[PDB]
Amino acid sequence: LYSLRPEHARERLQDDSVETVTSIEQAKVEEKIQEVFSSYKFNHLVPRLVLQREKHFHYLKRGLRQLTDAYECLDASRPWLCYWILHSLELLDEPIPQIVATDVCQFLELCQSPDGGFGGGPGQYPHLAPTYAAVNALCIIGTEEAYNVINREKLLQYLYSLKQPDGSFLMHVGGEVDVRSAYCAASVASLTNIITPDLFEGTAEWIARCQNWEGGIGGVPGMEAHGGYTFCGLAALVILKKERSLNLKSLLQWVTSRQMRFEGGFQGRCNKLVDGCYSFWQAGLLPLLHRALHAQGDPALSMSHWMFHQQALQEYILMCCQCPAGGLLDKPGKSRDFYHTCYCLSGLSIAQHFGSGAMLHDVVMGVPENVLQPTHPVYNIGPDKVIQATTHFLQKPVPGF
Amino acid sequence: FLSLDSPTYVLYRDRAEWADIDPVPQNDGPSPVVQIIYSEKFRDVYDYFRAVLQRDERSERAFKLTRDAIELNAANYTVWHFRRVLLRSLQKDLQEEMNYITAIIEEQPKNYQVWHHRRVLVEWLKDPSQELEFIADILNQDAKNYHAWQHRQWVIQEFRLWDNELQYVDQLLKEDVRNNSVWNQRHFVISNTTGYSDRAVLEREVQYTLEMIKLVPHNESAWNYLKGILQDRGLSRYPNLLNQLLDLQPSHSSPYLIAFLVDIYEDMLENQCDNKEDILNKALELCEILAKEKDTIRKEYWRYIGRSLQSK
Ligand SMILES: Cn1cncc1[C@H](OCc1nc(Cl)c(C#N)cc1-c1cccc(Cl)c1)c1ccc(C#N)cc1
Ligand SMILES: CC(C)CCCC(C)CCCC(C)C[C@@H](O)P(=O)(O)O
Ligand SMILES: [Zn+2]
Repeated sequence: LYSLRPEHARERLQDDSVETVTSIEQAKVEEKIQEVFSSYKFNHLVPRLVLQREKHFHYLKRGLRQLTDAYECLDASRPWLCYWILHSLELLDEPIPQIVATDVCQFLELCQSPDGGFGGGPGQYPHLAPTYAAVNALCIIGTEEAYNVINREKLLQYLYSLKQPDGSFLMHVGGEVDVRSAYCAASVASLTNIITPDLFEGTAEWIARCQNWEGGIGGVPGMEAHGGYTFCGLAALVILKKERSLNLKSLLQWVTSRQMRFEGGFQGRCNKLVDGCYSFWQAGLLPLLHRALHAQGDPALSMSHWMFHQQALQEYILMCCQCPAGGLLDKPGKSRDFYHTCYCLSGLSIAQHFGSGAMLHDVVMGVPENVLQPTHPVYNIGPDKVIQATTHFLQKPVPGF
Repeated sequence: FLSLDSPTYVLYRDRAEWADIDPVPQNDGPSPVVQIIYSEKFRDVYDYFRAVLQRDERSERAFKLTRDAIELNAANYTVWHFRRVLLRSLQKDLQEEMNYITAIIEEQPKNYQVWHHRRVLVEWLKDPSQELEFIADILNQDAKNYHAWQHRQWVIQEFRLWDNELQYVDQLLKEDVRNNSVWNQRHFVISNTTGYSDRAVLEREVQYTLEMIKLVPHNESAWNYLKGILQDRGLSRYPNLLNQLLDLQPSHSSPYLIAFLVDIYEDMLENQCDNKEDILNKALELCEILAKEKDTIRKEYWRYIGRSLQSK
């Protein structure tokens, strides 16, 4: 176990004898993580990395049908809640009955708006985040009924009610603008086969405009590089096929740099702590840069592993991101929720499945039962659900009005 | 009116003023998915807001209703909007609203709506007189609040409040040089005001940085930043630097330094130099001391580098 290896210990933090809030907080975590690492060699037990599939399943199974008033703060993100669980169950390779699916379908419906978008709950003004999650969740189903629901026409009408003239997109009528909208709109419009020759004009150009002095990408120009935004930017550029818009080599070095040398997991921004969800947002950037670089014809590109430490990330998620009661989480000590669960698993998967055409190298760590279903790097949904998705809606027309 | 967290506070369904109104329940459906078990208070304030929203009652009892429905979920956009609509139609005092947002943001400075609301009011009142300082209040509770630095950028760009920013980033940097937000705000000011093309300033930042880079040799911030500027033009345009760094190998070393050196050998090779075999030798060397022992976590990266130079 790379993480339990003795040399690893020398991977701790060197605060160069100068103490600050940054180093300090990092010290707290580096030591916290240690404890769980040596937990084994402490109780005198053989390290065995398993994924409590069963405990995550019950935590979710029901969560997908009812939650406590602790999830009230997400009363406006229920569609999000669906995607997170749904994808999770999907990732754990679980079944979504013909019952429940229909129940979901019917829910997203009322969530949808007669204006074309998807609110964050029944009868709520449309928003691009819930719309993104809604679509995604409806594509994880596949069933005709699912694919339907989505009023493609009004969808474009909506996406249009948000396009801006400098390229960027509005989060929602009256809301704000940050890369997230670009990808959100790009993920749905593409999956629904509703993209027009103009729909996304100037976007690739504005998205790239977000790539800052530190290889990464910020929410808005001039904004610090962030993992959630960089993914949204790069992923959006992929959907648009303008990868070549950013300094791919500079972003790579930035992202690769986001993996913690000791913890093993990824950090969202340089000099911040580790966080399970970034195991997808950050780590998930590598499968994309890979396709782009290769797309460019790079021959010094691997053919078995992603340009990031799969082993170590996989350990971290397993060792310190699993709730013993079920659900994954930020880092040890924190509490469980479905967002982190969904992205912790998502990161796990990404970290154990490789491809490059005929290439396909898997690196499941610990128990072989910890191997999960594959996830698409762009849409973050089964590579098949996305195949079904497109090919289907594809058989329909592009709402040229 | 009645504070939502006051011991006295009473459910709407028990309030007189709200006797003519019939609160409309949520419509989850026959088979509810991800249904939330709302508490009484929460489910009260919203089933009612539903009504007000429903009959677009641009009332005052409603404007108050949104302060609550917002406290129960300040991340509910549909509601922040109706409020905006009520502030206008109701012709409400935007300074009062300034005070409200100011406070409520102190309670949750990691929320998207609370901040977007702030911007709007400032765009309405076309007055940032109190921005750069309330934002410092927040950045004093959390120097890395993504929203706070975002609002701060806007405030500065829109009303051109540059000037004293470096005198701000310079403050916080001394406050904790490991802060990457301030290092970003630093590149922000300069690049947008005096720019970096100006040899002096650059020459200046370069030093300043280097000191940090040699004051806390393990701060990846000063490192990513130093390469941050010299990087555009070519890390290979500046001969000196290299040795000036090599001159730290023993003294102040870290994967950052060595990686910098590898970064340089990568430009010192792009613009067809002399000693290919010495760069394309001492450079592949490093990717190895890095990928094999020094910076092994990104082993597949480093090995990739040395594998790239080979072809190209
Ligand atoms: C804490 N943290 C660490 N890393 C990121 C965050 C933080 O968690 C908020 C958040 N918390 C939770 Cl607990 C849940 C759930 N369940 C969902 C969301 C949640 C809300 C809205 C959207 C999404 Cl995707 C998730 C966050 C904030 C903004 C965005 C964005 N855009 C994403 C994450
Ligand atoms: C909506 C999406 C498709 C993706 C969202 C991705 C993100 C995790 C975005 C992160 C938002 C911000 C600014 C979070 C900050 O509070 P922090 O850097 O502390 O995580
Ligand atoms: Zn997280």
